[PDB]
Amino acid sequence: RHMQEILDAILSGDAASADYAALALPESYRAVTLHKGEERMFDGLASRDKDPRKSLHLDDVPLPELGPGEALVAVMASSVNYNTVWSSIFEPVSTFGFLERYGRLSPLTARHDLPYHVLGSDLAGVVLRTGAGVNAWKPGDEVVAHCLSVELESPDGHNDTMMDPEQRIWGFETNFGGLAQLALVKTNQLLPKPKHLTWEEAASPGLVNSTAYRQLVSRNGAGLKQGDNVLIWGASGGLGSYATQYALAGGATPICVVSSPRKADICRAMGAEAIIDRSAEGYRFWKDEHHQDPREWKRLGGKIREFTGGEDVDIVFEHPGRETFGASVYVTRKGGTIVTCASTSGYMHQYDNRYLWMSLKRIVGSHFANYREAFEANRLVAKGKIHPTLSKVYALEETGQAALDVHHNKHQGKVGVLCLAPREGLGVTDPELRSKHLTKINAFR
Amino acid sequence: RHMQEILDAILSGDAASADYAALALPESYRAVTLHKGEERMFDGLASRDKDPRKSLHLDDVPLPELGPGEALVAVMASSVNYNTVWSSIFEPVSTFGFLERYGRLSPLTARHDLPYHVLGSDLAGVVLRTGAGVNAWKPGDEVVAHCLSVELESPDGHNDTMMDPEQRIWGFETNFGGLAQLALVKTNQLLPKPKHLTWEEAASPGLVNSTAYRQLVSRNGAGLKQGDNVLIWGASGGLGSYATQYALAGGATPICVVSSPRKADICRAMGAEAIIDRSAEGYRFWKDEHHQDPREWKRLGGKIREFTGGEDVDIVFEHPGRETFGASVYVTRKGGTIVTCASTSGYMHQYDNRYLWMSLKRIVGSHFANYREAFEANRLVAKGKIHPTLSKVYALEETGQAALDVHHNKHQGKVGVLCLAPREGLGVTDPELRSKHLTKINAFR
Amino acid sequence: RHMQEILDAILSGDAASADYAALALPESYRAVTLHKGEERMFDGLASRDKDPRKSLHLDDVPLPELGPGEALVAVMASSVNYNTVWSSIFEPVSTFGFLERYGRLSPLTARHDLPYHVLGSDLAGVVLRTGAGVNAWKPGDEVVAHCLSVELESPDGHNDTMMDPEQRIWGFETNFGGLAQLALVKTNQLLPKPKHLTWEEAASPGLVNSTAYRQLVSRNGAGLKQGDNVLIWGASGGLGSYATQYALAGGATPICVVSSPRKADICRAMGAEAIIDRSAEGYRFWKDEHHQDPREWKRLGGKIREFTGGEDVDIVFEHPGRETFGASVYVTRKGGTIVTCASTSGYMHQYDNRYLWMSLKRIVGSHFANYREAFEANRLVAKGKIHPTLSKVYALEETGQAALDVHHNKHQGKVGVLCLAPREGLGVTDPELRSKHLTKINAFR
Amino acid sequence: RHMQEILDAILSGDAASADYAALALPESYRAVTLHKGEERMFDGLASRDKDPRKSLHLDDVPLPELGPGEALVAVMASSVNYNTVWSSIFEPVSTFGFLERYGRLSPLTARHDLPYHVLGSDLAGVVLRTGAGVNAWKPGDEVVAHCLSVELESPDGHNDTMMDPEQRIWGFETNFGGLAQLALVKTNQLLPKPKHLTWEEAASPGLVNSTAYRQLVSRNGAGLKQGDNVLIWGASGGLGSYATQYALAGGATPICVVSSPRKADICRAMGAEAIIDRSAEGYRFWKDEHHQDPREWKRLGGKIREFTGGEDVDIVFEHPGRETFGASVYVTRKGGTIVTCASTSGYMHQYDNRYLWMSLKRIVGSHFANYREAFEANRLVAKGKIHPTLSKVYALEETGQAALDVHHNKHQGKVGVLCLAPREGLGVTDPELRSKHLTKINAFR
Ligand SMILES: NC(=O)C1=CN([C@@H]2O[C@@H](COP(=O)(O)OP(=O)(O)OC[C@H]3O[C@@H](n4cnc5c(N)ncnc54)[C@H](OP(=O)(O)O)[C@@H]3O)[C@H](O)[C@@H]2O)C=CC1
Ligand SMILES: NC(=O)C1=CN([C@@H]2O[C@@H](COP(=O)(O)OP(=O)(O)OC[C@H]3O[C@@H](n4cnc5c(N)ncnc54)[C@H](OP(=O)(O)O)[C@@H]3O)[C@H](O)[C@@H]2O)C=CC1
Ligand SMILES: NC(=O)C1=CN([C@@H]2O[C@@H](COP(=O)(O)OP(=O)(O)OC[C@H]3O[C@@H](n4cnc5c(N)ncnc54)[C@H](OP(=O)(O)O)[C@@H]3O)[C@H](O)[C@@H]2O)C=CC1
Ligand SMILES: NC(=O)C1=CN([C@@H]2O[C@@H](COP(=O)(O)OP(=O)(O)OC[C@H]3O[C@@H](n4cnc5c(N)ncnc54)[C@H](OP(=O)(O)O)[C@@H]3O)[C@H](O)[C@@H]2O)C=CC1
Repeated sequence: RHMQEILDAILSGDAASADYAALALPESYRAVTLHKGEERMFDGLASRDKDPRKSLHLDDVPLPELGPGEALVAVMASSVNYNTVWSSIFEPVSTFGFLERYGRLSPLTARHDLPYHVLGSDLAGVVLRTGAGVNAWKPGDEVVAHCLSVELESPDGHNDTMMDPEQRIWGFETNFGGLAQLALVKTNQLLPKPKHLTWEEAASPGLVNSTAYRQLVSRNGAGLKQGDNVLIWGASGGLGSYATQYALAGGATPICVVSSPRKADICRAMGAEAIIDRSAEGYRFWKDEHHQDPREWKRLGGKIREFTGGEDVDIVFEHPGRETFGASVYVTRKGGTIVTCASTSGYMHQYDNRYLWMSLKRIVGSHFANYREAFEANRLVAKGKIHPTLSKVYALEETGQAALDVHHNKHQGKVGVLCLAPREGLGVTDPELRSKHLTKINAFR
Repeated sequence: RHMQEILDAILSGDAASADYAALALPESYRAVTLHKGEERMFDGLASRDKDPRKSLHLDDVPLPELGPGEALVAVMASSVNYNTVWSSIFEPVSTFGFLERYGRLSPLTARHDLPYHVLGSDLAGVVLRTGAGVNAWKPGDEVVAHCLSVELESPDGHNDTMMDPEQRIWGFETNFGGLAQLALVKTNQLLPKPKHLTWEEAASPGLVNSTAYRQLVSRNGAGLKQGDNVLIWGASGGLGSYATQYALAGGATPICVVSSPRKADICRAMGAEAIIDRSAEGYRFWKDEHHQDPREWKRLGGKIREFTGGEDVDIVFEHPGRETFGASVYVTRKGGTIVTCASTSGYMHQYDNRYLWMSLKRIVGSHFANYREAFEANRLVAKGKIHPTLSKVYALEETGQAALDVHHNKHQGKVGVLCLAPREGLGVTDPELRSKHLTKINAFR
Repeated sequence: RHMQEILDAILSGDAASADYAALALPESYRAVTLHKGEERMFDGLASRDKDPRKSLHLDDVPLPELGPGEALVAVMASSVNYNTVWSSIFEPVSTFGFLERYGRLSPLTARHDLPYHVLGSDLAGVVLRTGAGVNAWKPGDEVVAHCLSVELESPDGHNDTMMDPEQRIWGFETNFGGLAQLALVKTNQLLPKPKHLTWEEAASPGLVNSTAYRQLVSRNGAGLKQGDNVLIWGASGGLGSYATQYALAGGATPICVVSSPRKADICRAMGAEAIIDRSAEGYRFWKDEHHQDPREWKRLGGKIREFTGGEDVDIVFEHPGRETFGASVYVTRKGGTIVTCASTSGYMHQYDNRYLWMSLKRIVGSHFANYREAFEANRLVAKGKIHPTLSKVYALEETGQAALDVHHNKHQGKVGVLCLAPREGLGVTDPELRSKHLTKINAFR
Repeated sequence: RHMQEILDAILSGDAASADYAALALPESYRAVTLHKGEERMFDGLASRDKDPRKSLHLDDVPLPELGPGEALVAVMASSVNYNTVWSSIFEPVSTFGFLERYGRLSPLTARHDLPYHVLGSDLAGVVLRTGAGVNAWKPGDEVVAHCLSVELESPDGHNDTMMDPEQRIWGFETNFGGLAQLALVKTNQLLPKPKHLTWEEAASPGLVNSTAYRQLVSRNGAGLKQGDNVLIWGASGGLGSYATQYALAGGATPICVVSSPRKADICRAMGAEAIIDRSAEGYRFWKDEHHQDPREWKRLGGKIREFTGGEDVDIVFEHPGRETFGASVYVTRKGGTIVTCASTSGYMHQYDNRYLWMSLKRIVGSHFANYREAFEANRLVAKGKIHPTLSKVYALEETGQAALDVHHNKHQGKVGVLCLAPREGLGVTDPELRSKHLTKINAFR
């Protein structure tokens, strides 16, 4: 096959850029999709009964016609994140309503409104053909993908593309995701693949890594500096693990909170010492449904002061929202910043404002990451200061159980999946760098 | 009485520094105070029936001993602030708690832990005597005073004195307040008296104006900018009256929220066009005790777009708190700031975090201002760009009446208090500069 | 003649979008042109004997093809910026330098290097057709176009598009600039055309006014706040005419620097009072080619303190470069900001670093404005807050004389140029708003 | 002797705060002092020839009266700075000249108006007596000192105490410095002693460490973040050594410039990989006394890139000044920061402003450090993330010889001076944390 010929080119390790420019398009590429008719076959099932292995079809799909500022990507590996499972489960709504309302933009965007939806918001691969006006990416380049597609027509997002109102998540709100052998992205979603990682490790950190980078490291978020103390609220989790790594490498002290010594172990494995087991310590910040227990804030406060010897956290890395958020405002040191990018336990937060104004704290909402923030996060991955958190890797044919595993926190870390890659372990090109931190790269395994 | 010999020296106009330095110190002075035999007199009862007239006393108290870095000041006039209302009704907790808890600590701070507490967080007057090490001021100096008391012994407040862990509010978290004939003040709260205002006018702005300056104008606050749209709650009130002015003088367009049509015309007198009488529109942002009404939020946003031309506010000047805060978060422009220095209607804020993280908004805590911001605020008053909003003056014997006027929303500007000044109209040493801005000066009548 | 149809359809007052969409395009258009033939045929003599009239050509150049994300705009009027001065003057190097070898990249960047260069970096006109991918802008939309041009596939520009390494400047560092009949722009350069202004008025602020806004008003620049003092060099000129408006409207104090009592009195007209004439005081900041005299800085510092009653300027709006920059750093208040967007008198700046590091000042380089800043500056104009500063108006044929008058300082604010607009005075569709500020709108003529 | 009991108290351990309070103060203490009658012995002679061994007296001296907000310190160890070297030298001005009229200030200040000047601006010792009002420190606390004295009577330094006009460096512009066995300092000069260092090591970080901290790390300085690239000039020197450690502890990449292989290796022992021998590469940034050689700027930029792999530096840690500044401004990344602190080779800076405004770079001036920056800089030392750069220790008797060594660059790191301490190596109360950093602590061996 032609599909075969390209894989051999990637695997050769000697295919020049022009070699790639010479490989022919296959008319089809297998894909993990959803079919527009199977929407309601799932309405009325709980936290687990709606199931992803049923609505996930492995289709042979026609190749999209590319246009300006876009790249066809041969996908070695991708992943299954939260939006992937949710779409596979048609939560919250049906992603075909995204594809159709996003089809009202232009004829090129109409390409996305199709009977099927190719899922996938991550990507590690080789670019094959680039569209009109592309200059920055030659065929043959090893890439990962930032999953924020911005159109950038309104002026809003020209001092921060995260402000741009037409922001879409590639593979979730547009089509041609990465859970597939071929893919189409905007070249301003492409990032240089780190040479010391596997294909599967390379596309693992993804949105969750850049999201924590902007929230913790960038000046749009809390502007971590060396010496800061930072409370991190789900440290072994996706967001928290990378947020832990950034604290350590930025020169700061993570304080990691967890709900099992299994989770506590992964933070030690990453470099953390100061770890709180919120379940071991019996924290009940809400005495009921409507009222909080301010002594439960104070109890965590003093527990924090144990690992630090008196100081409070300059920064709280928030995301559980409703349950944690009262305490996280309380515990923050005077003039400190609470930064939020999610509200998993409930989006209606309640806090004691006295603690905000009298102590001059600030809550700063954060969301995803712009391309420059996504770049610098991927950069820190590429330089060896931040590490992928892969745990299980699947094969393309079994993306269902890939997404039922994530559907029930079956793993502690990320779930990658080989696409064109025949087996795991390929991709490296800087084995030295890889051997310097092998110890931590596969910590979540 | 040595006190009348002090007042007569002010009223002369030619008493120089050597004359105040020679004048004899009284042994007692008249002061409004709370007693620690009355500290729970109001307990178990509706916050509203809690009458300030039943808790405030006219007393004679002995002169305090002056420590290093302090000015003893003969107070011509002071003002009623909302923090005096709260002292007067022992909410949210009595002020004798932190009088004791900063009292017998260092011996010097032990001078404040008295059975009585004189209030008054503004003053305008003449320096009587200075403690050791004072160089910037001398007896006879004409002075107004802000209410920040910082020890500045900690490292923490040396990049912004507000972060001093021991920053107090003078006359509220400390004794020897300015609702009184003499006040005991750190020299680093002193600022020169605006020579065109009267005694009671000049004592009007210092607390509230400074706060609104840090909150709105400062880079430590919302860092407003010309052309911003700014939602200003309680826009005729204390903070509102200077906040509106800062939005106006800054080239911003305010949307002034008021509770009354007559008070909707002081804003137009002030220069504002965008006025929302919240009692007229009848917002019920809270459905019950525990549930807000997001459609009342949206109705508020609709009325703002009415004025701005479909634009959401860059900045919301918050201070109503609980009742208002949900709405405040909703209508704020994407990337906008919710800057809060208070919680009048309740400090247990609740809000939809989804509008904050996903729209990249910020809730910035504010609290008074550092000496630099107070200097800058008063400097603006002195230049005739910002103007006092004095509406009524009471006498030191009727201070408890005034506190009631503002406890209930009875009066909505700034209500003054004569201390040693026996009439109004005393104080102007710059008649011509006062002749230019008289109409705005007398705008709050 | 096709060009007539367009101008006729524009000149009417009911031309629908489908009117402009059906209209036929001319095979060519009149345009002001530097010739790469005359590259070094004026190389050797001083650039003043290089009168701009000799190098600028009026050529009937053909239409380039309308590329994606681009718009073909019929241009009623442009303006002269002195980035056209040393376009014509060919200094420090010819514009064809960073034009010619930018083709081997993408073929669509190659259209820009011809043997000719259409200059001009302002525009008021009407869009003809839109490139691929463009939804926001429709034929018949009346638009101004600021001159920021960014490809934005590099990630560096995604926190602010002006950190794009491919940020060029249309008409100065690209082809097909505003001094023509039609213009080829990126649609992300298009802004609402203020509807109360004429074609020529609406075209004048674009460049200088965005630069000034970003340089002085945005946090990316000086960050003006109310009460600042602001030394504005060239307050009369194209940059200064907006800076002065920003100082006054943001509530700060401008100290205006001019070289003619005529330009003083128009500054006084705009509302300023603290005015200095660098002809009259006779400032020699340089004793010779290589040395300065702090006696003269001090004397400049002296005069400034006359106006402000003892206060040094927080902000210096710099741009004359080497002759003033040394004086500008000395004069600025401690903790203050010298912000700089060019170097008219020469780019090798010389300053005494003691005044910088010991006084905590900062020098901030500014360049143009990202789209958001361009939209905020144009929004203020449109809102009637900032006014255009048109001086003279020329027809396109006499652009060389326009550039010569500015290149000699024989001018005041902005020199306009008619392109398609047969006569001055056309374009106004809000005479109500127009007739409210006409005295300040025509202040400069 | 009274002094031996104090020493004995300290060397014992044991001595509780009570016993330190009970111990008897000496009538006098031994000290190094300048004599008011000697300001002119080194008149007309080369600075190299001027000899502190003749100027520096070893006098027994009465201790001053203990003022408010002041602490009496038994200094175990001190250091010698360039500020100290110039004092011994009577350069630039006579340091007695400053005492005589800062004495003329308050009667408190007047205590420094002596015919002798105890020099010494770094401190390692034990608090003996507190003055009035002190709450943070008690008799027996182990302290180092920040050498900045601020009055703070002015509001200018209440947003950052470096803006306080009446600011002095203790032991240079105040008397009772730390080259003595007792020293008198304000309480807000005091920092806790890193428990793992010896007395002379804990006195070596001092002003150069905190200056580097504020210039690089603080948001008053460059605000470095992890992943940043930083050109550090003189990276083996005082500023540069600490600047290098700050780049490495915060997860950035220092690019160290040095002028010999023997210093290049010191940088490697500190942790630096990228190092540039200035004099090996032979950079002649100045063709002569007036013109620069920009292709030497370019060659510096080329070598930096070879280290970063293509990336220009986000931050240049400047301080050499005229010789280096053109290159510093040239090679910094688009949108990055030159942070300058001093100008050793010359304060008359010259640079091409084209690269400043067009690439949106900023020159930020920084001076010393406020107390919060000094606390945080000291604290990172205590964390064991920053280490002191001591290379040689003298006894108090040899302070004159020590002063010549630094005056003749006889050493690379800092020259400690034992004061009360008998031998080297005393003072470590945390041997385990010392063990884990030992080779880095002694890396200036
Ligand atoms: N990644 C991104 O870019 C963005 C993600 N989001 C949100 O991310 C998802 C949230 O999961 P994500 O962080 O990405 O990865 P995870 O699936 O690993 O998140 C699980 C973590 O959340 C913590 N947690 C959950 N509930 C609580 C609680 N009641 N109290 C304390 N901690 C709690 C848990 O910590 P513990 O071990 O202590 O139980 C757990 O480790 C949302 O679906 C949404 O997408 C939002 C914006 C951006
Ligand atoms: N943190 C700090 O440093 C400082 C904080 N403050 C705070 O400001 C106080 C506000 O009062 P102040 O500015 O002194 O002068 P006022 O009391 O006169 O103004 C408060 C205004 O807020 C409006 N308001 C009251 N209740 C509500 C409500 N439930 N919803 C919406 N708006 C309401 C009212 O105006 P209307 O009814 O007409 O709309 C009232 O005028 C806060 O309580 C707090 O004390 C003040 C100074 C400093
Ligand atoms: N970085 C960028 O992207 C942009 C920069 N610019 C700026 O344009 C120039 C400002 O001029 P512009 O607004 O375009 O129109 P002008 O060139 O006409 O205005 C320049 C003003 O600078 C005044 N000036 C003051 N001192 C000197 C001096 N020592 N030597 C020469 N002129 C002096 C001039 O006369 P007078 O004394 O009467 O005031 C003149 O009015 C700046 O140099 C800069 O290029 C403009 C747009 C964009
Ligand atoms: N009156 C004066 O002379 C002035 C002195 N200064 C000083 O600046 C600060 C320097 O601090 P500090 O680090 O402790 O001094 P150090 O003695 O510890 O070393 C400073 C480093 O500066 C480097 N350096 C010296 N000259 C040059 C040059 N021409 N180009 C590049 N690098 C150079 C050298 O590094 P290497 O040789 O290895 O490359 C030298 O080691 C001082 O605090 C002081 O204020 C500042 C302004 C004026």
